[PDB]
Amino acid sequence: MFHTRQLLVFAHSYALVTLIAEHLADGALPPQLLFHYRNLVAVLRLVT
Amino acid sequence: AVQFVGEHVKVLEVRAPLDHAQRQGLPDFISRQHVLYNGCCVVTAPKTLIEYSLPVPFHRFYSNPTICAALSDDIKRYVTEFPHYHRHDGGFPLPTAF
Amino acid sequence: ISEATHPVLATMLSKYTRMSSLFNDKCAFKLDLLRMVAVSRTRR
Amino acid sequence: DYEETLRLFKTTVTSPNYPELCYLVDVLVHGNVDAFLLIRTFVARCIVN
Repeated sequence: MFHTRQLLVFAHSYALVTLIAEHLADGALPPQLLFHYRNLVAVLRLVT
Repeated sequence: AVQFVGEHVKVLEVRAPLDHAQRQGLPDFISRQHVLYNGCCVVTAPKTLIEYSLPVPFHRFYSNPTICAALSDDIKRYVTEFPHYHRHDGGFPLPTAF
Repeated sequence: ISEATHPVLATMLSKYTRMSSLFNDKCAFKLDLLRMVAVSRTRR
Repeated sequence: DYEETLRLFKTTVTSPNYPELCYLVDVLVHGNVDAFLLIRTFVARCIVN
């Protein structure tokens, strides 16, 4: 969904944003989407 | 290129006096710096080198807990226990020997 | 990995069985084997 | 022509996809000069790649 579109799956429920940012730290992914999800939860921990 | 490898990771303490023009204020004070002899400035968490990784957040410029937690589980439970150290500006604790 | 399959291993194992001390750090001796293999195969 | 230089420097130090070889070869050369002369042809392809 990053190839054919510029959208973001699981960008609509908090409980999977945290699981994407936490349980995908092993790898198996380009680091850019992990950077995006880490920045979104950093915006959350900034607005708190 | 294995013939010119380094020995091991070594953190040091540069105990330093000052010049005679500036030690007029408390001349019996000595400053002690802290350096790394082996290693380099690291920015990205190595996903493949996690087992050999000994993270050393020894300096305030290089103690970012956002990536230093993913290198040792003690630091990871340290940062998910304590919420006030997410901000990388300061307040994340330094090792008390340094 | 045997002595009959490599000339450099059979060459340096006389050196390794010559010295009797410090056998507990096997990785140090294996790293020295790696670095003598690396210096043995240079091009200049 | 220095703004492109700092632009590339910032985008490569803030990059999430930095190659993780660089720490091992940095501690492998250990700041020695004659160790780099053998990596004089190893770096010349990896930089362009």
